[PDB]
Amino acid sequence: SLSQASADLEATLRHKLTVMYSQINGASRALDDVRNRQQDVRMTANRKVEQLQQEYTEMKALLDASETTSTRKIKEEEKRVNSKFDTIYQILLKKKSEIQTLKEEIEQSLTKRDEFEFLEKASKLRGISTKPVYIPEVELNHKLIKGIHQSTIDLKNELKQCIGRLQELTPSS
Amino acid sequence: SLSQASADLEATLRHKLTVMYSQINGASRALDDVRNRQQDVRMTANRKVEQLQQEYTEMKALLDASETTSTRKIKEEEKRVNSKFDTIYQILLKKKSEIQTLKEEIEQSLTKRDEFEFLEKASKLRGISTKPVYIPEVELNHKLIKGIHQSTIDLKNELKQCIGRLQELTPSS
Amino acid sequence: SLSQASADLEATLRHKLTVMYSQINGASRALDDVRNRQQDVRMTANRKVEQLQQEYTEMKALLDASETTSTRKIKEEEKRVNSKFDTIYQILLKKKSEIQTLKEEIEQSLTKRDEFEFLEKASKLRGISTKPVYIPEVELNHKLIKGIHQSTIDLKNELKQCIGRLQELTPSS
Amino acid sequence: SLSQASADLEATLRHKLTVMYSQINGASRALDDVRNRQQDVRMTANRKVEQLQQEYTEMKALLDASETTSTRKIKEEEKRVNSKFDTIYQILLKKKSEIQTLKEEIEQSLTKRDEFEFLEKASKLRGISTKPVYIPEVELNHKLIKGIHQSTIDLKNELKQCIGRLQELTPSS
Amino acid sequence: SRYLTDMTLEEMSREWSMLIPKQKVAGPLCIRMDQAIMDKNIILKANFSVIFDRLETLILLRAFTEEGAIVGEISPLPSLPGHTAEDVKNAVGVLIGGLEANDNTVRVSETLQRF
Amino acid sequence: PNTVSSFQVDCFLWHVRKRVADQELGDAPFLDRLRADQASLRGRGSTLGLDIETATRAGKQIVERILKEESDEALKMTMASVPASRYLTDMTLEEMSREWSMLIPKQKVAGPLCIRMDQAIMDKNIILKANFSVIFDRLETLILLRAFTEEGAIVGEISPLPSLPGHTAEDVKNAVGVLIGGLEANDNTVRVSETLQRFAW
Amino acid sequence: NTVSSFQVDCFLWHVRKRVADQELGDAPFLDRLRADQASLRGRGSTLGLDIETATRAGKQIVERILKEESDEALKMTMASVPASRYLTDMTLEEMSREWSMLIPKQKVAGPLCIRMDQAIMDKNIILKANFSVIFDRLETLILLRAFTEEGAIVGEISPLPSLPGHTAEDVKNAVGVLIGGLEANDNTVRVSETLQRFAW
Amino acid sequence: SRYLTDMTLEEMSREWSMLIPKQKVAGPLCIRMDQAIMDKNIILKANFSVIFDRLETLILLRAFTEEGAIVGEISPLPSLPGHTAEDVKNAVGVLIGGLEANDNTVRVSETLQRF
Repeated sequence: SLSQASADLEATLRHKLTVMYSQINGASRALDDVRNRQQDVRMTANRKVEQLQQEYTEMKALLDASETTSTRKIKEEEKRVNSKFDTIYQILLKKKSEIQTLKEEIEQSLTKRDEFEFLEKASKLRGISTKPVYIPEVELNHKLIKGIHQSTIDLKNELKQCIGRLQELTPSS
Repeated sequence: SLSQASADLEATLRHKLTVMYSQINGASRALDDVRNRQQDVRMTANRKVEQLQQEYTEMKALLDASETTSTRKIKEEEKRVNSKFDTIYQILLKKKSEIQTLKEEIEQSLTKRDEFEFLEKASKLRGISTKPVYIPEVELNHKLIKGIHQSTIDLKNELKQCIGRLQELTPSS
Repeated sequence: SLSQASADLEATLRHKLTVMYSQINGASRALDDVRNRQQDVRMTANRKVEQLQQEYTEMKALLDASETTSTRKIKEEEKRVNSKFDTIYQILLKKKSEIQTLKEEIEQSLTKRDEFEFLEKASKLRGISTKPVYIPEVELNHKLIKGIHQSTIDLKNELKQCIGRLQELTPSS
Repeated sequence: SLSQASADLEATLRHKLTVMYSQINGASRALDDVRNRQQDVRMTANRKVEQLQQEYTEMKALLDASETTSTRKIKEEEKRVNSKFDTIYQILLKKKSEIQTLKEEIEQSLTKRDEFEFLEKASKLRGISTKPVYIPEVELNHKLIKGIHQSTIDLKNELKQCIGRLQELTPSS
Repeated sequence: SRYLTDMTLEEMSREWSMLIPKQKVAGPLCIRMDQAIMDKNIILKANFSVIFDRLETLILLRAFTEEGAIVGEISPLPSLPGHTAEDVKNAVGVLIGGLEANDNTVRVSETLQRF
Repeated sequence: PNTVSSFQVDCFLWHVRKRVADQELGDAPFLDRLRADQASLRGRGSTLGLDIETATRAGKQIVERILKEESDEALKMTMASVPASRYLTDMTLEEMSREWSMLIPKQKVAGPLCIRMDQAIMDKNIILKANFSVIFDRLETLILLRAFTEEGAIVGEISPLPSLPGHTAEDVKNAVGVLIGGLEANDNTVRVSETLQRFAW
Repeated sequence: NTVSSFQVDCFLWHVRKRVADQELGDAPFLDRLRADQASLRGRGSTLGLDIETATRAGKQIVERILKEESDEALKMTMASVPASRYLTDMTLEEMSREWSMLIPKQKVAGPLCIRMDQAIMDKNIILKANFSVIFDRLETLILLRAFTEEGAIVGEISPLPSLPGHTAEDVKNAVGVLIGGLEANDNTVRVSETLQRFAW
Repeated sequence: SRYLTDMTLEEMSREWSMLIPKQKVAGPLCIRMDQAIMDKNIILKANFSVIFDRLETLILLRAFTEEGAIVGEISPLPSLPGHTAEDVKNAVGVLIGGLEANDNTVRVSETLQRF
């Protein structure tokens, strides 16, 4: 009767061996499940981080555009005033060269001066005191460039305030 | 009458020579004046441009700070959920190891089976099915991270509106 | 007898009174002499300082002369290179103006088409690719101006060692 | 055949128009280049001139220092001899004041004359010939001050020799 | 490449027993069900991986009664974790037929319907 | 008992030190040292007879002047220091290029400058306008100065000599004194532009 | 931020040293110098923070405003290093020379036009440019060109005729794009010293 | 305008006595001499002020023997410091005659000879 109870408990222990096998398989499937869940949250986090980075790079490109546009406004205002000054320089130098030439001509007219035709040659030149030329004022647009500087400072301060409102929405550890 | 009028106009043209000397010197001073004025507006323009670039680089550094802070909030949320999952993995692997050990114990208990004490040796092991342990659910905070993404997009749109408000104040060439 | 010795000693003391004021008069003359000696050495010293200052102003005027001559050497070298550059500007602008004129001729010849004479008017224009102009290099004499600067610094250093040699001739307290 | 050759040379001349556009742009860039080269040599000349002016002003300041030092040595030698003379003045004035006091005292002792005790009052007042102190001669150090004058003249001639050696290296316009 | 989880970790690690076991090898999948469950509304929940818009690899599928009890299961063979979406579809059809033969009404989760 | 530069330095270094703990957190021993050095510098300013404000302004030009680079400096910000090399203009180009005439000429040679003035002008409020180059907080080289009446007429001119440029700032101050004296001797009221007041007195 | 103050104090001690280390300073001042030196060494030990690195950090933290300066001033300060020049790597002949690309590549990089001959391969190319410099920064470019080992022109960065001028970063971008387009054809690209000074 | 000093400070600040006094007012000057000095070589030294190349104001003149002894003196009256070079020259001639009449031999310093 003990050999039959031995076969009995061998059979019961083998069937519990089979239920143990099914439980170990379930545990391995649960391990795969937890691994895949953490892998999925990793993928979600990486995707959201790359979307964040593309948004911040877009903002950086808008700042680059604004910077180049403001610097182009300032360089063309500079070139405007500097080309007006260059043309004024050209006019003054042209007048100075004409007057310098006439002055030296009068200086080299005095070597043959006690010859009669000196009067005929020089009585015109006593009438010619051509010293004219009017120069209009050139003014750099100080209000515009000072306003560009003040307004870019304003842009920086309001961007600071915007980022503050953004970050205060969530807790920081 | 003509020799004395010749001396007269010689003297008048000689004083006219000195006034010409002084006016030509004045013209040279005005040329230096215009050159220095254009040099000054060049210096002013370059100074305002470098101040602009320094402000835009400060804004870029603020954007970098905001980006790093947002990505750190997202990685800390990721690491929270992933460490909860890691502890769950640890619990499941512990229970799996207990079951594996007991399975091998039954398998090598079936080798000394035809001794009476096999029943006494193995009737305990059919009874011990310690398979408990409760696992609470872990949930990634989707609303928080999608709200961070939505809010950074909103900050980008608000920077767009800000830069438009900035550039419309001044003319563009 | 005592009234007679009284008159006797009164008379001897009166003669000593006269010799005493004569010596005090000598003392007052010696005081006047010392005053005049002090004033005389004052006058001598002051005249020597005026001679020293006139010599030092002569030296300062020699320095002014050297300064003006060196600066004239630098300004005529400047104007030499700047007139060479002005002539180069003139040749390049003349070539640019020639090509601009021919370009306008080609641009306004190709707008009136479908005439037999269009071929006649533009077959001259296919041939003219006059694109030459040789520009010789202009080089500022940098060695000369940097040597003028180096040599004026050397002159300053040589004047320092001079005057250093001067003051060591006399003792210091 | 002429309409097709018209289209042929229209296309060839259009490509020639484009090459001319690029060459005229190159010409404008060369004009900017020569203008900027002239600007650079102007800046170089002005900078070297300001360095020259600063060196000559430093030399003038060294001359001022030497002048003040020489005049301080001369005034200190003057003050030496004049303070010796002041002490001599003090000694002579003290002796003159002693004799002046004695003179008034003896003049007011000969007013009490018909008393026998006048001798007792006045025999003390006789030979009070306060004639002390020997005064040594004071000599201004003439060799030193005339040597300072001679040596500053020598330094002027040595500055002449230096400036000549400087200017002879280069041609003068 | 994402992972879809109809079932919670508790539902995935929970143990269950069949009163009347029924097992079948459907290619590379093993199908188990309790033949004693009758006249119930059952919903199929599954945790599985997804690539592009298609099923890639199944981790586990389980059948839940209206009361939340497990009455069936589809799991890959340990020696054969590889398989296709079509094998899963056929296994689902076999399990649905087996459970409906006992007068059950079966519904499938939306993720399972899509894939 | 004179080498008290260390006080000026300490006054400068303390003030900036304040800034730190005065806005940011800094540190508690650091703030304690701030208070202690504050009291000690007050005691030293008492026993010295020297003001803290003035000694700090002296600390400015005694420190910020010999910061050379062992290693790579405070990138002395150009937003805050361009340096300050500029060219100031009180006069318009028209005012500059205008010609004028003196009824009673007075010409004087003040160093490297020529002063010219019309002595016939009397009992007028005159204003001085000049165009000149400025370096740091000092005048460097003068281009021209002129004297305008209340109505805008030219009555005086300080111009450098054509053959003898350039000159210093003190020469210009001397020429200004001489011109103002020559003009006010004729009962004239002389005012000066703000820039000229800034780099002339 | 309890460790900002250590950096601050290390910087202030360095500058403090300078004074008595060159000028006379003061004797109690020198005793405080040595004493604060030893104390900062002890604080650098107890902090677990190196004194050299924290001193460089005190430099770059006590140097980016509010250092130089506010408010005040008034005289007694300025802090700068001016400059205004025009640099030329190219001769007038090289500038005024004309060239032709067999395989033209033209790009619009901001306010600049980049042009290059794609047919050039396996050559050592050197970049020479004429440009205006202000302070230690590039100001405005007049022209840049690329010469071979033999001196032939193969590339050109020129500003647009209608749209002057531009910044320095536009020029650095154009330089990067040109170098990339040329080195993609197996070309070795070197740059002149002035350009390296005002581009890298 | 300079001051000439034939005599040292020591020589003038010394006392002397005349055995036979002889005094005379020569305009604005006082002449004193010892008529007991005979058969000596005498030198006249004087300290006086000089303007241009002429005498302006005399301070003191004294006669010295070969042995350095004072035997005569010329001094301005206290009430009359003002005087000319010619009155001084006349006083010098009077003093020379007074000392020479008693067989003295008198010499004059070069500075006194010039003025």
